[PDB]
Amino acid sequence: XPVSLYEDPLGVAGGMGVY
Amino acid sequence: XPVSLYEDPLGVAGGMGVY
Amino acid sequence: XPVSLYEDPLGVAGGMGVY
Amino acid sequence: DTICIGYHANNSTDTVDTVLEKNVTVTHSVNLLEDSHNGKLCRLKGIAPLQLGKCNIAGWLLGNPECDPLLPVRSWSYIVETPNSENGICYPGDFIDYEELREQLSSVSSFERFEIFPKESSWPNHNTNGVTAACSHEGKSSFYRNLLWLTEKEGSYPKLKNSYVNKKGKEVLVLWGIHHPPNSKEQQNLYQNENAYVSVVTSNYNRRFTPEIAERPKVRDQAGRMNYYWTLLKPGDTIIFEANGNLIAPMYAFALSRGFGSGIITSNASMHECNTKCQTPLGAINSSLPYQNIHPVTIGECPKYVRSAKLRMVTGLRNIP
Amino acid sequence: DTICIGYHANNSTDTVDTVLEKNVTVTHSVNLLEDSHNGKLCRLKGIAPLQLGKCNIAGWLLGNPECDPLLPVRSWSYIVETPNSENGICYPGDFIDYEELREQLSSVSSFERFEIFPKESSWPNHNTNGVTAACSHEGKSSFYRNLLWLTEKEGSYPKLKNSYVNKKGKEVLVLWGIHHPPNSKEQQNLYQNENAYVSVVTSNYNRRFTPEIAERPKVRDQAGRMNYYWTLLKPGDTIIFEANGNLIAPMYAFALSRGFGSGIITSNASMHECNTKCQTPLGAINSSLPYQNIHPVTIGECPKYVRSAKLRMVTGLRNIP
Amino acid sequence: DTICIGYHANNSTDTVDTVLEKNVTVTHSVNLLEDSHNGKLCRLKGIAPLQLGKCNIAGWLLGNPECDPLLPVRSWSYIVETPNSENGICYPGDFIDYEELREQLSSVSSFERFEIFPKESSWPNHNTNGVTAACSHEGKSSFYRNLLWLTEKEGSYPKLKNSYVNKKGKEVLVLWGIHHPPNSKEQQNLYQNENAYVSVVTSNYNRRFTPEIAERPKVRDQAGRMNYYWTLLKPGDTIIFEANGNLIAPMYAFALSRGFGSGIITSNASMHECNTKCQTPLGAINSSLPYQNIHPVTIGECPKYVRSAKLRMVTGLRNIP
Amino acid sequence: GLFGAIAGFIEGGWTGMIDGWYGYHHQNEQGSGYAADQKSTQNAINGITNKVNTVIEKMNIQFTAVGKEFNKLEKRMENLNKKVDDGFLDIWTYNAELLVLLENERTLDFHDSNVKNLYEKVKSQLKNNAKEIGNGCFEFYHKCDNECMESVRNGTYDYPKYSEESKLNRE
Amino acid sequence: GLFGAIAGFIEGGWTGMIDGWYGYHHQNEQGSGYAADQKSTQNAINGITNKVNTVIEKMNIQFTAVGKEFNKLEKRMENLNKKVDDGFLDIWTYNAELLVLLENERTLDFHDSNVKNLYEKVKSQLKNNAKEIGNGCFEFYHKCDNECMESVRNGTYDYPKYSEESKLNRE
Amino acid sequence: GLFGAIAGFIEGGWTGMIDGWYGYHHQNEQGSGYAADQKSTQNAINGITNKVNTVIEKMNIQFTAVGKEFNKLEKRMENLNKKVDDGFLDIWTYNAELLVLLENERTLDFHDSNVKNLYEKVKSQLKNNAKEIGNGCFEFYHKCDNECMESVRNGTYDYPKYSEESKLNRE
Ligand SMILES: *[C@@H]1O[C@H](CO[C@@H]2O[C@@H](C)[C@@H](O)[C@@H](O)[C@@H]2O)[C@@H](O[C@@H]2O[C@H](CO)[C@@H](O)[C@H](O)[C@H]2NC(C)=O)[C@H](O)[C@H]1NC(C)=O
Ligand SMILES: *[C@@H]1O[C@H](CO[C@@H]2O[C@@H](C)[C@@H](O)[C@@H](O)[C@@H]2O)[C@@H](O[C@@H]2O[C@H](CO)[C@@H](O)[C@H](O)[C@H]2NC(C)=O)[C@H](O)[C@H]1NC(C)=O
Ligand SMILES: *[C@@H]1O[C@H](CO[C@@H]2O[C@@H](C)[C@@H](O)[C@@H](O)[C@@H]2O)[C@@H](O[C@@H]2O[C@H](CO)[C@@H](O)[C@H](O)[C@H]2NC(C)=O)[C@H](O)[C@H]1NC(C)=O
Ligand SMILES: *[C@@H]1O[C@H](CO)[C@@H](O)[C@H](O)[C@H]1NC(C)=O
Ligand SMILES: *[C@@H]1O[C@H](CO)[C@@H](O)[C@H](O)[C@H]1NC(C)=O
Ligand SMILES: *[C@@H]1O[C@H](CO)[C@@H](O)[C@H](O)[C@H]1NC(C)=O
Ligand SMILES: *[C@@H]1O[C@H](CO)[C@@H](O)[C@H](O)[C@H]1NC(C)=O
Ligand SMILES: *[C@@H]1O[C@H](CO)[C@@H](O)[C@H](O)[C@H]1NC(C)=O
Ligand SMILES: *[C@@H]1O[C@H](CO)[C@@H](O)[C@H](O)[C@H]1NC(C)=O
Ligand SMILES: *[C@@H]1O[C@H](CO)[C@@H](O)[C@H](O)[C@H]1NC(C)=O
Ligand SMILES: [Ca+2]
Ligand SMILES: [Ca+2]
Ligand SMILES: [Ca+2]
Repeated sequence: XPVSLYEDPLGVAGGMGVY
Repeated sequence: XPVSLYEDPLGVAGGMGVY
Repeated sequence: XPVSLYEDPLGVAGGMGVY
Repeated sequence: DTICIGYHANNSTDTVDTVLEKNVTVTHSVNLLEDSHNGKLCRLKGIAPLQLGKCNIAGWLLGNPECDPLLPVRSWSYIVETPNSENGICYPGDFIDYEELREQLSSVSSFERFEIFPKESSWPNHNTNGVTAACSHEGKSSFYRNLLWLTEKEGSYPKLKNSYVNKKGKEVLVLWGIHHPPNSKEQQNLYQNENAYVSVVTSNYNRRFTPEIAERPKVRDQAGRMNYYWTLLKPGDTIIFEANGNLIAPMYAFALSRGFGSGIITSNASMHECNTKCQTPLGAINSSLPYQNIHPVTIGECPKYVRSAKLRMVTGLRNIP
Repeated sequence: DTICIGYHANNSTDTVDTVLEKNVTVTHSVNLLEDSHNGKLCRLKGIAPLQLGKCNIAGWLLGNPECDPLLPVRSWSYIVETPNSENGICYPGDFIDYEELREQLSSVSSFERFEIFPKESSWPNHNTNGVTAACSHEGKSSFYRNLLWLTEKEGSYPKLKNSYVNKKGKEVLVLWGIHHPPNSKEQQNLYQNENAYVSVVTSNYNRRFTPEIAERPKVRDQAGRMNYYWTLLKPGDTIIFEANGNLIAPMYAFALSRGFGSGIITSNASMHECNTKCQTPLGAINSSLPYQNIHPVTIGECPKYVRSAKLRMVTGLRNIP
Repeated sequence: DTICIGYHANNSTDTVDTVLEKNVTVTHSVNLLEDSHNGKLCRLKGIAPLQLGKCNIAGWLLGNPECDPLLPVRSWSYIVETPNSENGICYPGDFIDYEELREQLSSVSSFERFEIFPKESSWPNHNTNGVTAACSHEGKSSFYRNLLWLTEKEGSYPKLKNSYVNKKGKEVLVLWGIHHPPNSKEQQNLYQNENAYVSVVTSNYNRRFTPEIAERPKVRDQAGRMNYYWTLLKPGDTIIFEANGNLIAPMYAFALSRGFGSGIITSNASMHECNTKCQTPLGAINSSLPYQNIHPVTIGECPKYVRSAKLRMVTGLRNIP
Repeated sequence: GLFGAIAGFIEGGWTGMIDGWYGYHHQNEQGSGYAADQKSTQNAINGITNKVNTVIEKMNIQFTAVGKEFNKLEKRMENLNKKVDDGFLDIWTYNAELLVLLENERTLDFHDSNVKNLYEKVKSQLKNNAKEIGNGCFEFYHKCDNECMESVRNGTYDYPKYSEESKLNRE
Repeated sequence: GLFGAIAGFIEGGWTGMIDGWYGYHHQNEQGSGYAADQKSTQNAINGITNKVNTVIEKMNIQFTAVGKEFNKLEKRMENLNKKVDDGFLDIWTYNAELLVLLENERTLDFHDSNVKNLYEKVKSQLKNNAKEIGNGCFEFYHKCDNECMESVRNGTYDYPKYSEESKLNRE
Repeated sequence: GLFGAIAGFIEGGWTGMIDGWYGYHHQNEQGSGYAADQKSTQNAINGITNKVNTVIEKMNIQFTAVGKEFNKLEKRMENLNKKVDDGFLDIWTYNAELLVLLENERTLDFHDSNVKNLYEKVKSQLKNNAKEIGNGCFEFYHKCDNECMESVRNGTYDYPKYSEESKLNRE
């Protein structure tokens, strides 16, 4: 949801580590 | 001769494996 | 100084091995 | 007890190409090619374009009677012609250096249309009501809105010499015409003088015109011809028209304001109340991608056009679920 | 008991370059650069080219008497000039917009040469047998096969006005000329009118010509000059010639059919009964390779020209016997 | 006892970029982008450039009186105009095909200025003393050094016809002018023929000029105009001037010798006693690097211009002290 | 791939590891499960982000570019204009496509390398306290609890503290 | 090479292995000879075929391109046409030569890595049932007949069936 | 890097090794110190020299190229000349910058590979006469003095000469 494991400003890892 | 070991449609492996 | 350890015609190793 | 080293796999069906292999299915990828437009003509940074509609550049600047709605326009971000922009020169002839004039207008951001030679006071010894059926308006014969067909008055066409001093602080685009009748009887009837001449001079322009009388094939039911000329009057400079016949005089001229980034495009799309930074003849683009395959013709700040159908960069791993 | 892992080696002497190393001998490689041609001019997909031989485009279209073999030609795939293509304009003068006419012919696949103004019937009040020694044929004075030198008849040159309506359903290339004598005695002897003019008009063409009499340096022993003009008549349009002197009238014109992929090249090679998809001025190319270093001028479907002397891609291993 | 494998580290602060990482500090690197020039105009392989100074190409070739120090120059390596090269056409008018003449001069390495029509012996029946205040020299009215203003002598301007045969074995650049007075009275007072004409012919050049009398806005206190023309006379060919008024005759001409690698630049830099293989408008480059970011305009053998601010190749290791 | 890990001696991917590009699977008697290597994944994300940003920034904005008009006697100039437009379009299409292809190859090799190096560092830590079982897995010669697994993941595996126990069980 | 196998720890190539880019040499009591790895050679051939075909397909067909003519007062336009032609020729010559160079380097490294990965696969199969004798060769601590060799080749080597014999021979 | 040596399992470089890109550190009872590998450094210098000279020679030389002039009625031709110049400049700027970036990445990986291969060759020579203590260092199970160290560097390490001594000390 609102929290991401990674800093990915360009969307390079899609929904990986996204919560 | 008439038989080849490999599918090589561009001639990339030359006469290798060709009998 | 006047002697170099390496043949370096373009200077790609800088002052390394230079005496 | 065990420990293993591994890599990610997911449900992605994205495929990329490499040099050794095609259609490698990968976990993550990014599209670098923009292929979506909105299908609309839009404002460019808040400024609406000038839509010529049925008219082209020539009908606009000459004042073709079919283009009266375009007379009060003053500023624009780009110019749009359509596949039906055919109302240009209505009296047949040649527009001299027309393509160069379009290229000049491609860097004009605004102008002031103003009366350079008022109809009622500039030609007291000539008739000013000349019209034609080639440039009809609402059924009746008419004429260009920015020009004036000077004719004989009371059987005489005196030598005329009229001047204008550019006090606008801007370049002034001045357009005029030269009429070539089909026979010498029409020449004498319209201008009385058979060895007529026109002379147009500025500080850096200098041309003389001679009527060429001959019968031409009928175009829009006219055997005569009319050639259209233009020049740029520099600020503070003077233009002088001298004639004893065949002059299609200027009535309105344009004080031009130059800008950057404008242009003329041909488009079948329709104007919406949208804003954009990138306009193509097919529609506006809203994208941060480096490439697009929508159209080579671009206005504003656009991605680079390429012929590619797919530019997909792999960012994740080979996907092996 | 042993097992070893190894790699192939052979008798190959092929060498490639890398960025880190030059002249790496490798087991297998493939050439990407075509350097072989057949040295012949060939048909392009079965259609033979037009060989102008000793003539150039001008001599061919005007009908230079040295180019009579070229008159019945009707279709071609490309046009070949040679370094010896010198027979063009025989009577000295200027071929106006000649390079544009060549660019026009570069997209013409076929045409019909036809009589636009028959000699024995279009000019009853003028003489049509004017010839000159500048356009010799078999030792005798002659003239262009497609044009007609109109001169005074029985001491008078009446005003002529002749027209032609294009019913060919195709563009028609019409060529004419304007004669400028060296002195006014020749002007009067030939055309019996000292203030002569020529007027050529269509629906979208409109020009007038005036003779410029003066003595020029002798070119091919002619102090007079002759300027050559051309226009494209649109389907259904009419061309009108009006004159009272100095007109080199059209006799034959060309109904043109447009095509793609053609062009004009200069070549020293000779025609053979070969068929190709790629023709260069040095010879034909039959190759599926992506690059060639044979010639930058190409007709058909050819590899990309590059200046490289060698483009060899390694496919196998470094060869270490 | 231990042995270790390791790699070099040093005090370098050189940084390079890669595709995966920016500002990588590395032990060794090499710059490929030349950004240093000497700020001077130098000679090109020993041969000094032609410095026009206050004059432009037109003032130089016509012989503007402000450009007298340029009269004896004979050879050069390139041509330098400055932002103040304003002295060109002093009597107002149009230099016809001026840009083409500049392009022609861009491939001239030397010439010989020679008297094609000596003043005291080529025009016995005309006055040759015409000067103007528009072309002032040291306060007094003057005229071009390479042209001659022919005017009536003792109330008559007889028809003149003069010729020159090119015996130089080289192309000869011939320049002339045509004067267009502001009113009929000046035309009569100067040339005493109201229907004047000029004819200039060679074997491949053919032009006729007629005066256009009209009042123009004052340029340099002149209401008349003067158009300037030029041609290249081929070796062995003849040029003929014929006139009965308004001819600004040639007096000096230029026998041109062609060369490779020259050009015309605009630059603010000063000339030094300095030799280079590469000259830009900002200064000379002495470099074996493949790229430069100094100026796109180059003369000689120069590195390739790019917009880059930095092109640094890593040659050593990532530096980790 | 070049480094033989992805689609190599590690034959498949893990759909159960949803929080990272690379990581571990643990199996002790406290249970089993996946552990994403978040720092290696983050450094890979940084590198790939720089790569994509590099492609985007080298392709600077395309400002106004429109067609031009030519009259009927300007066919040569018109054809020169379209030769220019078409040549530039050819070159830019070629550049874009081959840049994408080459960088895709390099990216796949980059991930392959990261997996191989992770495996190698785990092996270097474990030494003879564990056996290689193929398919990228190790089998401990001793008991390794969840904190011991995290020790392996963070690079702080204590080889001496299990050396004796594991050379007992290794026999 | 980058992977240190070709011209590296495997010093030379085998002219006696005429049937494949990569393969094996065996020496047991049943005799000696070469066995080309046909699957790996075919995979490499597919990859290199894709590479060459990519280079060819990215260079689209060059349609009719002929010179133009200009009169004596069109020297600027003539020189502009010349500048355009020469700039495009420069760019395409550069692109062709550089693409070939970089792809040649990549291809050599590709073959190097293939050989290295083959060697590592055999090593992972053999484990301690054989010794590394250098130059890419292994020496079995046991008897390995031709079917044992072939099982090494197709990746089905039976470690437990020779473990006992070889640890007694290894002593 | 791709090969995991530089900034990898060898965490830093050696400021004390000033005579070579790659080399060794020795520590026996005769003393301590660094020894640059001069032949591998020279090979690397040859390769990188070829690379730099390849860039330089592919760029050729830029001969005379000046602006042109156009009159007030030649605005279309003027803008076409500008379009040609700007397009060529765009393409060459892009080519230069991208080539430099790509080759920089390849150069760093080339060096990483060289360090990794040096390490692996020393390991291949030592075998079980020494232990891997991480950080790219080996620890001998025997006495190895300065000429034994040079024997390791020059590729002439005699394994049987210290076999038994080191198996005794390995226990
Ligand atoms: C496909 O999987 C996604 C989960 O995200 C994927 O897996 C990640 C590890 C990473 O690889 C991403 O790039 C992938 O897109 C499913 O979408 C998620 O579903 C959960 C349900 O628990 C939901 O909470 C999330 O919001 C969803 N995430 C997104 C981005 O929408 C999706 O349902 C799967 N699709 C199919 C067809 O199976
Ligand atoms: C930085 O160090 C250099 C020494 O050379 C460095 O190390 C080499 C191994 C190689 O990596 C080079 O590229 C490096 O630049 C110093 O330059 C030398 O300084 C000493 C001082 O004792 C002097 O005697 C030498 O003559 C210098 N070298 C030369 C070729 O003249 C330099 O001083 C150092 N800089 C700083 C700020 O400390
Ligand atoms: C060079 O060797 C070839 C054998 O083929 C070579 O080896 C292959 C493995 C592969 O690497 C090819 O690309 C190489 O060209 C000789 O040619 C063959 O010889 C065999 C002998 O048994 C014969 O049966 C074949 O018909 C031959 N085929 C061809 C295409 O030549 C060739 O004679 C050798 N040349 C010299 C000069 O020694
Ligand atoms: C492979 O990709 C191409 C285009 O890149 C596509 O035409 C084709 O259908 C794909 N093949 C498969 C099996 O998806
Ligand atoms: C582009 O899309 C974003 C996201 O919806 C929006 O905020 C922005 O206004 C859009 N730009 C234009 C020019 O419409
Ligand atoms: C090395 O290659 C170059 C061109 O690649 C060639 O000119 C030269 O002769 C070769 N030298 C040797 C020794 O093969
Ligand atoms: C990183 O590099 C960019 C250009 O490559 C430069 O502008 C910037 O200052 C650098 N930043 C640091 C922290 O070195
Ligand atoms: C392992 O690394 C993590 C990362 O911060 C740290 O919290 C922990 O203390 C380290 N040690 C162990 C034994 O987990
Ligand atoms: C080895 O591989 C071949 C090829 O599939 C197969 O026929 C054979 O059964 C496998 N096993 C052995 C022991 O050879
Ligand atoms: C090691 O190699 C070098 C290389 O020249 C040689 O001089 C030396 O004799 C070799 N042996 C030893 C023990 O150093
Ligand atoms: Ca027009
Ligand atoms: Ca001509
Ligand atoms: Ca001019």
